[PDB]
Amino acid sequence: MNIFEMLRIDEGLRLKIYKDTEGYYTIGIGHLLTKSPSLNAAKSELDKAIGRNTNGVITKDEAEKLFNQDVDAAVRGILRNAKLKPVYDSLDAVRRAAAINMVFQMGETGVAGFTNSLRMLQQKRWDEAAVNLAKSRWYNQTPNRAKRVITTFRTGTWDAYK
Ligand SMILES: [Cl-]
Ligand SMILES: [Cl-]
Repeated sequence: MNIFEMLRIDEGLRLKIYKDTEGYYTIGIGHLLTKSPSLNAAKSELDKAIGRNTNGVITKDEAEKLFNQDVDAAVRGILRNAKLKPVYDSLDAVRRAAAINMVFQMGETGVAGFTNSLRMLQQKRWDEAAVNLAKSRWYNQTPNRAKRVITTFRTGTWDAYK
């Protein structure tokens, strides 16, 4: 198991524009296109992202390409963030994948606001962090996925994904 397979399981793969859990225009493996209500604004962003006139549909390769870029950007966002980096550096390889997952889903700002959980992870207080992480809108909105990520932080294994 690795970050890619992990996210592929949490996000699915869709080759036609769709709405995400929050109602936003998305395509591929969790690639947010726009928060605007316009399918056209979404269509425009899509073409801009792929480099061609797609009519709202992409191929699997295109999807994977977006995915590769998004994982990369996620990692780099963590590494550039003064609040995230230190926590991330302190973690083991499995837990790091859980961190990437959160950022991929909620953005670096989003994560950055979990100050208390962050401190707990950094101190390696696993059960405590797990409990604190659950007290969040994130958990309440996407509980099954949240549970998976949280278990990963708690145990340090890929058991939730097996
Ligand atoms: Cl893009
Ligand atoms: Cl869920």
